[PDB]
Amino acid sequence: MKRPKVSIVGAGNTGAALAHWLAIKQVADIVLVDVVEGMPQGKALDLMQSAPVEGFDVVITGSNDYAATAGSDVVVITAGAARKPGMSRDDLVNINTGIVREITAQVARYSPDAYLIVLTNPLDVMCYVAYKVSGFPKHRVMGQSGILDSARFRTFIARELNVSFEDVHALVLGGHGDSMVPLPRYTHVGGIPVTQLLPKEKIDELVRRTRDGGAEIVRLLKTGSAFFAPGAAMAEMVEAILRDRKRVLPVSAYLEGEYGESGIFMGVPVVLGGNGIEKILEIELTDEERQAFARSAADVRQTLSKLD
Amino acid sequence: MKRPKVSIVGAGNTGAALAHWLAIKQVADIVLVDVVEGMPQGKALDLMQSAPVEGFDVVITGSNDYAATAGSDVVVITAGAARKPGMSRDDLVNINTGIVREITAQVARYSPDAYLIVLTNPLDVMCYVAYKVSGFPKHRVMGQSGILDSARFRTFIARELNVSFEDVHALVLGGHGDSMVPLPRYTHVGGIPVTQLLPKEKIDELVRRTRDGGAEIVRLLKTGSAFFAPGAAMAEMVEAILRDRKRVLPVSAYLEGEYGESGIFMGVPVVLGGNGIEKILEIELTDEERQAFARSAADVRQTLSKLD
Amino acid sequence: MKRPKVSIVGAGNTGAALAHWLAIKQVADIVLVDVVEGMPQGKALDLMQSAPVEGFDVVITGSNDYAATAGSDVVVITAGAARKPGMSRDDLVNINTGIVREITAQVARYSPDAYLIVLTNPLDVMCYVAYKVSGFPKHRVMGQSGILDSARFRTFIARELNVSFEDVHALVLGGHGDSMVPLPRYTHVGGIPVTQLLPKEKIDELVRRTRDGGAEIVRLLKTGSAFFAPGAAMAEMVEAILRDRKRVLPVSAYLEGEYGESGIFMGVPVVLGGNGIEKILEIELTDEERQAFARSAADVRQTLSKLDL
Amino acid sequence: MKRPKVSIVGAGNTGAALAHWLAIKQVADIVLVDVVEGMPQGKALDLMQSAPVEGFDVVITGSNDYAATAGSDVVVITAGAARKPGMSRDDLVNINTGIVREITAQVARYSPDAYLIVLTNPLDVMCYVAYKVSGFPKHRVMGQSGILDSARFRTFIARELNVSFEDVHALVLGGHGDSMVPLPRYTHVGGIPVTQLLPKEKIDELVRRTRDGGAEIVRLLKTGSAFFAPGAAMAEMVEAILRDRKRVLPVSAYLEGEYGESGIFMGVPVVLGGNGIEKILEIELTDEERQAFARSAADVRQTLSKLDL
Repeated sequence: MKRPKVSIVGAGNTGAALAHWLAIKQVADIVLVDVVEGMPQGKALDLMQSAPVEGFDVVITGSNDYAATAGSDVVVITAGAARKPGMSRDDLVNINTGIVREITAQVARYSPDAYLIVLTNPLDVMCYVAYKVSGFPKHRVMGQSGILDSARFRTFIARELNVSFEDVHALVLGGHGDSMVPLPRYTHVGGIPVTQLLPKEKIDELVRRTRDGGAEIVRLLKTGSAFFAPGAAMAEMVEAILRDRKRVLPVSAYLEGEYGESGIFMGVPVVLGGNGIEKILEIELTDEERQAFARSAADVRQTLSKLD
Repeated sequence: MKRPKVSIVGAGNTGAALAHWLAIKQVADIVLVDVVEGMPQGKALDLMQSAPVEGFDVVITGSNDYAATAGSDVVVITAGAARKPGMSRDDLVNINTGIVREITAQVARYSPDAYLIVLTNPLDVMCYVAYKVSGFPKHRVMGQSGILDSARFRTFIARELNVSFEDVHALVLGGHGDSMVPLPRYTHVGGIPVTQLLPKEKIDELVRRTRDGGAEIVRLLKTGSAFFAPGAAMAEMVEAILRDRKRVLPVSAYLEGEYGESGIFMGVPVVLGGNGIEKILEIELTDEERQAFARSAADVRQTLSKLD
Repeated sequence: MKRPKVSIVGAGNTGAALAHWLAIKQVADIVLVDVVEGMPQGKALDLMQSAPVEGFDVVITGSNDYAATAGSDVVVITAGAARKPGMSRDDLVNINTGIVREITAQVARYSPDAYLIVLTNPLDVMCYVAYKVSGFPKHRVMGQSGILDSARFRTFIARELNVSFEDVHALVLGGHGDSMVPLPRYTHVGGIPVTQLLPKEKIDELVRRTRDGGAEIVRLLKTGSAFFAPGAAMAEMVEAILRDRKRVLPVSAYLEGEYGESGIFMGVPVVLGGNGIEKILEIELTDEERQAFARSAADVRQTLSKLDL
Repeated sequence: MKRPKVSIVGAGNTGAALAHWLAIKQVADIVLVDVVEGMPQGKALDLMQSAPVEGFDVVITGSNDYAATAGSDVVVITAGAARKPGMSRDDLVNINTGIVREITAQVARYSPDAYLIVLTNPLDVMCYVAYKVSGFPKHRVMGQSGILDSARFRTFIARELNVSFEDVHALVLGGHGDSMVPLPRYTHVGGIPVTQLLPKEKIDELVRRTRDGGAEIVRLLKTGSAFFAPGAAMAEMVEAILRDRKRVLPVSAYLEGEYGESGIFMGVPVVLGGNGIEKILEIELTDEERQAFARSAADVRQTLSKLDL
């Protein structure tokens, strides 16, 4: 009877890629919001001008005003600073904390009932910021990070074996880089565990390339970071809510005892559907995987205690 | 540039459903062939008349003459007799041997370079008949069986857990019913082994329903067999070839030592691509599983002995 | 968020083909309903078993009970009888009248706010039956006819010129066969009026093939009627509503003054969106075209005059 | 069976948007080429990392080496300089003539059987440069311009009427801005000529906005130009060739008598298929349209007369 509404805060490469992925799925009308005058308006009109050629019926508009986001079903935060050389990890956390706080207060006011998906680095912590500033219940606040790590690892496995991208699957817990918990046991090619298809040496190498995945694209582009794959990872989450798909994906979810952790967001396997985070799946981990998850959890917990 | 050509022999519900699944993928022009005058012509013109509405550019024609199939990249055999009341195992094998022989001789004459996909039951046996009558090298001859059993098992799991159909995966070896070799270890939900999510008793029931899956659709329809999901399973195999996808799928493939068997077709994991069966994947089986495969193989081998 | 619900009454070739086209669009969960025990259950389960292979997340179920249709956003009626040996013209219509009335009373009870789409022939008359039995307002009741005639005409033109099915467009008014009002002036190939690309005699022969298009498939199949293209045309209408697309399509709509007619369904150009028939567009017609539309309307009133209203 | 191969020269926003639209169609393996080290490599690997999530089987790679384009079925040239404050039409022609010449010499060497699609401004002139430098026959060289102008016009009409983007169609002849030939008679909504649905003043306004559409996006973005829609327009042309769709589209094509002109590229309606430009359709023009097309032709011919090739 009426199409749902998605607002994307940050009309940069990742925000505009997300709008592109969502337009082709015909899942919602889209509002692109950004502080820079003219930019979201132009990307929005440009994308909508592809509609007659590409077949899709969705309206894409741009604003510099959070009021344009009123009555959104899903709001995606793609805005944030990247770490400049001569900038502490704490300086990144403090800058992005202020960015995510201000965006969340504005969007939670214009869409009190929204689902909130965060991308801003560092992701597990920026999800906590969004959670506490919005006042939304836990099922309505989440972050993209595990789907992107998973997507890169699947890509490297598929190219290494030369098999279909559709047939390679991987669950990854934790965050990006050193906070990541790859799971070879939860990594399959057409149902076949990857440990049967690649030697340990090659799996460890592909795991290292996954940990360094975002940095590898930053090195090749030289200015700016990845946008196609992060856009796609977010588009999957938006669509899993709007079409009630009950996807089983790794997402940054608020924990209240799962994996022995309370009071933090971590990258965990969830059922994602029309009521948002519908279930957190607690899977079997080795002592080593549990200890890696716990260490990543401890780092997130002590970063939170330093937030304004 | 010219679109590839696929011929479908048997324009019953299954052949037509396959034509439908192939048309929407925009993967080839499609020729439907059948002995029944008017039927392939009428179904072909109907499906093609959907093109302006559904937006695909595919030409679909019907014929009663195997000449219409000349120069096909792929030919799919869906034709065969229903096992009628009081008809023995051996009578069906004998009727369908003659049907498959006559069709294969004709399609091999008009498309000496084609890939051949068989659906006719009993499927592992009919694959052998088509292979010997065609004279085609083993990489060009294969049967659809495992993808359909895999699909039904995945459906039942997805509905049991109420999760996305996209996120449940299962490898099944062997043929339908009693010759089927389910692999719980090779069955996952979002990378999570299904043994962590469903009790043994439930998994066993879902396996029994999968063995019985074709008969179940038969009992409900009362006349005729499944067509939608057999159609979709065949469409995946046709597309895997035409688009060089290198899909990792269970398909009936000619063995010369793989899984300790020679001189028969069995349901095994393959890499399916632009050169047909490009690899047979040899996976870890338990003693029980290897024995169940050995039994399925012996049964196939004795059927082949009786007939020519 | 919850996916919308579509019920299809009639689980024959066209009902099942419609379910298939809807499933690949991922637009709704689908309930198939038929009187024949097992059939809708069997077709639904088979189609849903394609879902892990084909990538779609929708639940398809079947029932012999109209209660399974409760709370449908869209209900599509595909059931109806074809003319038999020894059966009169007026008997066929009376039999379809009964079938549509019984279905409509059951589906309007279980989904009082639904949009209702009718396929049953004779299509404009059966829409009027559905409209009166349902008590639904006029924006919520409509029939599929013109899209299928448009699609056939477009397919014949595209095959004649050897051009993309995507770049041939045709607006067709009225019903099937003799009730159809084809409009060569509103028929285009990438924006080029088809009268610049095909001479008069060819256009007349492609119009004739379109008028006879349904009977052509019937002659070839020998038992049963077309199902792929009627299925596609209905799926386009169901989607136009559920995703509020505001499609500009020929559908059977209830007229209250449009084209000088009031009190009947006729095939006309509409804006079809999430509030159903949002607008009936009144296009420029020649005197002959207007007279052809008036005679098609008159044959609708001739058919209704014999029905137990 | 092997997937076809498309190379894209220029891995800026437009080249990258093109690769995205092509990846989703699953139509070809893609190679991005650019002079800037790391950039095509990064965009390629980023796009290909979306594949497991979006369900496409296409390999996307990036190179600074033209040799990586060897054996392409289609090569798309998206590279070129934009007009900066204080450079004449002549400066732009000579700069872009130098860029397209160096690109065409390389890509024509590595793929002597390729179809060449040009984006580089000014488009009709830059197509003649690619045609002359490649030595390819006329069916194998073409430019994207009319599809983008049509798409913008169709977008403005659809949003003015609040109707489906799928049901608004427009053929546009000639090039961008003042060279554009809008055709209200070849512009329809669900088959209805747009002159029946909008007053002439509003049409005239949507035409002015179309002539200016390129500059409008540049004003809003402030750095850089449109990329999504130009990307989609080029993707439609690439797909038309690789799947032999025989689409009926406005493209820049080499004329040898058509529309009264020889020895130039102009924006004309073509059938685009597996053999590139398979036909040029000669449509009915009013005196004013014929005169505007002739003036633009004379202008293009004069610009060609001053180039060395």
